[PDB]
Amino acid sequence: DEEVAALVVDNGSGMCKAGFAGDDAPRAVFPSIVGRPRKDSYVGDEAQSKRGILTLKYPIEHGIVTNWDDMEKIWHHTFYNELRVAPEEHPVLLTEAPLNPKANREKMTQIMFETFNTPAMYVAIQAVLSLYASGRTTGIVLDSGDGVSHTVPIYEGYALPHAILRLDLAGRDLTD
Amino acid sequence: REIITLQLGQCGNQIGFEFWKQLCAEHGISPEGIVEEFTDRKDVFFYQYIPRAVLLRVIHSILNSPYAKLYGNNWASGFSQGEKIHEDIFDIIDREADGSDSLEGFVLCHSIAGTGSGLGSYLLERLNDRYPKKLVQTYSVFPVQPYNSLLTLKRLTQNADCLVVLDNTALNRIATDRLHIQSFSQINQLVSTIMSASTTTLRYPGYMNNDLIGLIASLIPTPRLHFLMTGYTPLTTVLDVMRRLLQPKNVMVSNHCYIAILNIIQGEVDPTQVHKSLQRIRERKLANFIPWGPASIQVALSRKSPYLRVSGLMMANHTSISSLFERTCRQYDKLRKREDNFDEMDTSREIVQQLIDEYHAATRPDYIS
Ligand SMILES: Nc1nc2c(ncn2[C@@H]2O[C@H](COP(=O)(O)OP(=O)(O)O)[C@@H](O)[C@H]2O)c(=O)[nH]1
Ligand SMILES: Nc1ncnc2c1ncn2[C@@H]1O[C@H](COP(=O)(O)OP(=O)(O)O)[C@@H](O)[C@H]1O
Repeated sequence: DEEVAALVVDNGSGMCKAGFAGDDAPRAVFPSIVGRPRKDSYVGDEAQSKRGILTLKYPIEHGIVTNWDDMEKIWHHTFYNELRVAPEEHPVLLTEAPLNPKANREKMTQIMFETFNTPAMYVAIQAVLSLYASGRTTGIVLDSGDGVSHTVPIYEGYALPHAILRLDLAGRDLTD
Repeated sequence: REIITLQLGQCGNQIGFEFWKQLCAEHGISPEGIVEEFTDRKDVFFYQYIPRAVLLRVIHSILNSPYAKLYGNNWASGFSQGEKIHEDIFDIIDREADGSDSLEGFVLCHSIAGTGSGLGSYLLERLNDRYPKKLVQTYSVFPVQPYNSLLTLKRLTQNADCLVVLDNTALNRIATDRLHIQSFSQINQLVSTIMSASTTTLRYPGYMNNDLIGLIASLIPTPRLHFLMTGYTPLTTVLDVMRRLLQPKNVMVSNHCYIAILNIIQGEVDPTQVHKSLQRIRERKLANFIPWGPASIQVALSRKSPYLRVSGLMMANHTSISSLFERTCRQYDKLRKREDNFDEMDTSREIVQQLIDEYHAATRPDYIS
């Protein structure tokens, strides 16, 4: 093969899933959390394990990135700790929530190319990828995760933003 | 080992209550005396958490505080009333002593200026009767005031095993100089910082100074010269903190020479350059020492409370402390010629004269004998 492996990173409100394109399942899954003392930054399971001595942050609590400084740390963690690869050496496919603000899409792009120096990247809507996985390009996806749920109508591969609905009721609420 | 604290009079209760607030916040202890989630050895001053305090109107304002879940004016009048309740208050101490694992000492916080001062002098003698093997350190505070001040001095010179002086005239000048207050609750902020900093090496264990006698055995050369003074600079390299402590503007005291010095650096300073600074401070000769016996300067590090930057405290034994007794002494004589035996005042006046006579002779090349 001439091409290096491409990375697939699913940014979840509660859990991030990361791995290599072509594989049947993610190689790693970890909590979307970053913690600092009440090693300076803790990310993923370690932040959770040592939460007793840390102040936890959830940078993508409801599917949308709210703190880019900590989101950058989650991505750093994803590449160097979880996947053990150098991002500048692999194309990266990232996922985003439905109705993600345009400015956020540009921010993610700028960070990948300027901060991580990715050779290539792409961003796809989560619901659309799930529909693809089912072997379809048209249909409506009910995506219910940890911090948010969405109903996303998709036609011919394109999500229909005007018909997308967000429900602030998901796994977290059910646990409580 | 544990250390039981006592709080006498209006001053002792206030500076002790502020000492415990600062010591609770320094640790992870909620005002409800319950440990919050959020290494620091806290068994010495807290009991499994309960403070080992013995408080003695002001108590009500303490009980109306958010910290309720944490537990005349003559010297003769203050001495007699302690005799009539002799058995009463000791039952509180006797149960706390035997309930303690291995007692070490008795911290006393009181002002010698008057029911509390009189009660203190009484209790200081009885502790010598019952417990012979327990240190008694007193965080006395200086101001008919001349009378009461010298009487308690007669007991503090032969009963109390150590003593740390804190005079209001030096603290009040600081509040107007670097704090610009123009109150009691304001200057006590500084007293609490010195008290909390004094026992820092006891709560955060290190290679040395893991017991109260470890700090005292170096400074006090003979049982007579048991008076100390303090210095607190930040109101950063270690050489900066040492040079700022040896300036007269910072000491809490209104020829002469030093007997022993102890420095407490509480910051995150680099612990490799600490031995360097003691090499250079010796060269400039910033302090003059005793000629008879050998003396040196001591620096000890610690760690600040993370739940709450470099600070510093200096415990010294300077023979210039003799001047403070002189003021009380001279003030007494002027009142003695102006107005059942009045013989106790005579003995107290005499014994403090020997203490002053020790200091002025402690600075000579022949203090031996
Ligand atoms: N350093 C200091 N001294 C105090 C404080 N409050 C009172 N004093 C001293 O206590 C003396 C008054 O004693 P007082 O409370 O009348 O005695 P009591 O009436 O027998 O309790 C004064 O001379 C003050 O110097 C304080 O907050 N700090
Ligand atoms: N078998 C299950 N039954 C019910 N809830 C589940 C199950 N497995 C996982 N969950 C819940 O699903 C949520 C995580 O799903 P996920 O789609 O990964 O969310 P996100 O992408 O937002 O982090 C959590 O609330 C978790 O408790």
